[PDB]
Amino acid sequence: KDIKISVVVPTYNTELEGLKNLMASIDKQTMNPDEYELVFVDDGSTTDTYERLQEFAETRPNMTVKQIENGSRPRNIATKMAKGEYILYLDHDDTVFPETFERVYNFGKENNLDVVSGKEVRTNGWSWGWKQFSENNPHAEEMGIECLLPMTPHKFYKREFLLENDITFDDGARVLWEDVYFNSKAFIHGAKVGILADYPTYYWIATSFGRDPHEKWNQINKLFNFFKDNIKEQRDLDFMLTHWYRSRVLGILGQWLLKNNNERIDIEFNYAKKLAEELIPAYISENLDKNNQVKDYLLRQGDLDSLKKLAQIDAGITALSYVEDAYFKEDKLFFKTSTKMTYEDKEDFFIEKTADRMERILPEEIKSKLPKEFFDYSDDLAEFTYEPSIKGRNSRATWKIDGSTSNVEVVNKKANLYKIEGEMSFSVQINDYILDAADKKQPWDIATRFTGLGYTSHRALTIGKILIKTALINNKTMIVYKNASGLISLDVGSSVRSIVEDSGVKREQILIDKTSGKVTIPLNEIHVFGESLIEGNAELKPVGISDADPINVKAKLIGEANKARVEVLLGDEKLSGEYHLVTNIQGKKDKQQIKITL
Amino acid sequence: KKDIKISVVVPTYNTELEGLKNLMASIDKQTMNPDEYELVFVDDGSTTDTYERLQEFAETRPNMTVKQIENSGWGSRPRNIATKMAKGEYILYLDHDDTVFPETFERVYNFGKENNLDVVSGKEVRTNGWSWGWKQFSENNPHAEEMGIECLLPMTPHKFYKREFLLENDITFDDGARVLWEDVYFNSKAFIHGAKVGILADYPTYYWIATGSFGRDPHEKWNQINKLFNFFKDNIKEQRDLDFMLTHWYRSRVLGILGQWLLKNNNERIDIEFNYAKKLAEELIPAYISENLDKNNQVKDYLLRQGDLDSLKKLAQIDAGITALSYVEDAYFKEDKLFFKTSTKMTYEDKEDFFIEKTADRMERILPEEIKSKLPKEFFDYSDDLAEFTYEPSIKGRNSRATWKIDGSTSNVEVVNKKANLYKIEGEMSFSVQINDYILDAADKKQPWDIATRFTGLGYTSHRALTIGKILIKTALINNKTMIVYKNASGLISLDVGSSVRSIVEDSGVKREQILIDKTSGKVTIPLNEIHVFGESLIEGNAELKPVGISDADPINVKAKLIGEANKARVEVLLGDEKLSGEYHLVTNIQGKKDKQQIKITL
Repeated sequence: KDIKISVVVPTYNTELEGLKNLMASIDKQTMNPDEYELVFVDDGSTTDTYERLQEFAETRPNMTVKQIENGSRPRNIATKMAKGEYILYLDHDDTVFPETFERVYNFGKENNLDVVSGKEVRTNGWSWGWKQFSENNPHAEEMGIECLLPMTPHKFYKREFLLENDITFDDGARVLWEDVYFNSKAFIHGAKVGILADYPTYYWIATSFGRDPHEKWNQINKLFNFFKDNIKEQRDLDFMLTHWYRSRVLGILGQWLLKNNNERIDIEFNYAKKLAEELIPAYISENLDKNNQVKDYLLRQGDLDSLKKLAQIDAGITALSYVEDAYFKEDKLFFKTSTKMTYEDKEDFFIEKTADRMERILPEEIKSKLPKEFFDYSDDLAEFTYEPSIKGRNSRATWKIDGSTSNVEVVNKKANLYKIEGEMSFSVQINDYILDAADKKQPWDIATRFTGLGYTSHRALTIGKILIKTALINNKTMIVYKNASGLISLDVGSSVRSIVEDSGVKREQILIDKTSGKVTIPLNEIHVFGESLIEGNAELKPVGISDADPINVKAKLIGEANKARVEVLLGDEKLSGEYHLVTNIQGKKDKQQIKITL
Repeated sequence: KKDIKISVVVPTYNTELEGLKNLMASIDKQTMNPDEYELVFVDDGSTTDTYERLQEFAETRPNMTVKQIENSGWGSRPRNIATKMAKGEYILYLDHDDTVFPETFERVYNFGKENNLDVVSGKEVRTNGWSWGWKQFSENNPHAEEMGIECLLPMTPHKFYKREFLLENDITFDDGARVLWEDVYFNSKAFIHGAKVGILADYPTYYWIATGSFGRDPHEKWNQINKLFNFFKDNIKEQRDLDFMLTHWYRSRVLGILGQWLLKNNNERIDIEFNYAKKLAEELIPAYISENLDKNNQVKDYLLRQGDLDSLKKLAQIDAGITALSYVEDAYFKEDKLFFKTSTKMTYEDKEDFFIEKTADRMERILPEEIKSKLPKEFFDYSDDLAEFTYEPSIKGRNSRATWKIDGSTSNVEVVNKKANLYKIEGEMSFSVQINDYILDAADKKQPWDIATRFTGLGYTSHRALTIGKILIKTALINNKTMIVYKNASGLISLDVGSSVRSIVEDSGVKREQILIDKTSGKVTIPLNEIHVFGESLIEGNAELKPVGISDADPINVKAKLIGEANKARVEVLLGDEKLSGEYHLVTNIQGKKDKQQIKITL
């Protein structure tokens, strides 16, 4: 049988019980176990890293171990002895999602891809690979080298392709951004790259060399020289220069100046200036945004003092979205939101209209040093974006929410000052983001992404007033709410909140049918769509007694004809008197103080 | 042995010694001669060693007497016995962990003596909060009792009472049993017996310090609330005064549980306290008290008497978080003042706008129809209350904790149609700070000051710190006062005077190219870049020299001075007659703060 996928098992921490933890994520793959293999490699003592090593290997038929006569050179030997069509270089503590192997191989084989850039998930943040992991693209390499961004080493690589172009991790010295070098060489050698965006493939879990400014800028110089000497297509070289110049070199001329001591600032500033002069052509800054053109111009002038002042003037610019309306309709959750650019969610962010120019507000001393074009936002006032996103609080996967309509205008607030105001409406069909069984019961967090004038604000949606709205939709309990942090969350499956408590109870419409032993408890405020039956139980306690033992009984939450109710089955009980009733639906109890008389 | 003007009555019980010496320190700093006041200490069987410690104090102090009580319960019996053995004209009940201000005794006695005052209600300061007694402590009032019983609010026991007045009317603290709000009984009894009351508002007299469980149980709590209201009904004689106390305490303690309190307590506790509240309203509170209340309190009163707990819980959910947060739109120094322009608007938790609806001719509160239908229509109509908004600035000293209204401000509040029939509430304000208005003691000269704004309207009161988002750092040198207005570590506005937190050299910046050196006199002059210089100023400090490149060198301290002259500021450093050759690091040290301006001079 042909091997479809070979996973290179890491040995950074080769604790045997740690390899036990790793097989859990891999044994849950939907792919047949005999169509993938696990490739291990070590160089240790006779027992705790070798004898109990192959003891574990003789149990797994698809596991292989081999020694080395000496953490990257191990990866090269694993690549050569592997037999799978694609190779995954799995890092420690990282996990893959249950359908990754099947979906990656099908996608790569059908489209004959040398690299499958699968959607990657990180613990923190509201996005990862926002631009690239939007839609599936089986012909991504035609877009240029940026199709491989973000250049993590967590993609699926065609094994034949790596061996035929001798694409390996750097043999000796520990190098920064070896994944950048690796994925760049893959593209340089004409890799067919496909982007798999509709299913998360890799979970990069969150868990020193290069902190030295001298080694840091030594490594930055190496990376830029690697680009200059190895990239042959000018379009691709221009992108890599522009991308890394903006983020690493110019990326220290903003708020980084306000966070480091003056002694380290002086060192890294001269490093950045020398690199810009020796390595970055002048035309590169021409395709940059206005704020970075300012940074580039002041860098080449060596004007560190102006840059320190501009960092002070720019600190805290952001855009936080407020919920203006939220409701359930049909089987979806609808949102209306508003936003505006501010300083730290407080006073408005302003630009200034002087004549035909929409000017960045700067002191006169700095305005006189800059070319006029670099603080005129006139040409950029129609390039605002405003989109919604969502994140599973357990899976950590983030997704753009499609189908939104937005509007951003430049509004004259007072005198010649102008603010930037945005509005947006969108809906959530939660089934769009339920891909694994575990996603069915999960809290979800909503965010908004706002970009414009060189700034990007991707922040959690918030509301000030208490919002609690519930829904019973096709056997899914849904609760949208202002969570404990003041941010918008959608609880599905009662993982945090009780839908009965949040919906309230019409305690005066409670029905008791003693012949059929059925108690009916109608819910008050709740959107009910489709038919729903969710089984649970309830507790009865006699009213007068203290510390009374509970009477356990079955119960069910029913959605029917756009109305919801809990029916409690008394069964054999045969009771008399007044009892407290507490419903327990999906593990959550209500605090509605229900009393019934039997 | 001469006449005693002030008797300080201090009840002790497991006193923290640090606070006891801080109390003594604030007494010793009184401008009044020690011969004219006395300290009367009584403890009720302290379980620590603070009585033996008290005996030691009393031996070295001729104006201090200590006595111990044979029982160990509450603080009222100690105060009653000390009052009897006091000999002064006025008595101050100073708690064991509070302090007084240096000119308190002199100012209170003069004010009370020149006006034949039975009670002097002096300005009282509290650790937390942006105001205390905001309405009563605005202006001096030597004839306050003509205002009715409100003249004694807030009714803490930290006033100065004519001793004879207390003894002749038999006004004592309740020692029959433990009581909540014994000071309210005390101050009400003082007013009932015809006390001439004067309010001394222009100098802080008492600092009630906050630290780290008798009336915390629900049954005990409402037993005390019933006791308090029954006391009002039986002892107050004037109708106007009875109505005020009924209204004030009904609003704050009974209706005060029908708001955010409903969101912070379990259902069992809510049921107990709501039942008590409903019964007290029906038995003790007349119906006409509701007519003295704002709209939102009329709604709470109405639903309370209906027993509609579900609507009150829903209303508390709808009202949660309504506030008004002020933002700085401009801040700059001009002449000898600091000017501000601020904006605010009513929001939920500083997020989305708060709205009211326009229906027909009425500006209404936005309420779910289920609740609107139960209420009389006048109670959710804000129309006649739309011109009562207030928007004022205030200041607090971070060390003294004293708060003041910043006088001379101008503000405007508009009701603006945002969209459809929904209206928001927007305020704007301009004001200026003359810091000399708030410096009364020498300690106030070097202090950080925090700025705040007070916004009231439609029944809401929002007194919160002024904030700003952008980095704000502006410096000034005004008549020997270093002044820095800045966004502090919390994003709030602070005014550092005297270099108590920040360095004016570091925040102003250094014109490095303009650094001058005169070797003939050893004078190095360092000009300051951005700084508002008004008037003449000269502040002597130090400077520290270290050889460049020499790791961990011996510092060379030398004299320096900050000078303000002709709208310019500079630091002149005198190398004196020191050994110097080569390039050196120069670090200025003005008023205890050092700069990080990388000053290098080569000699």
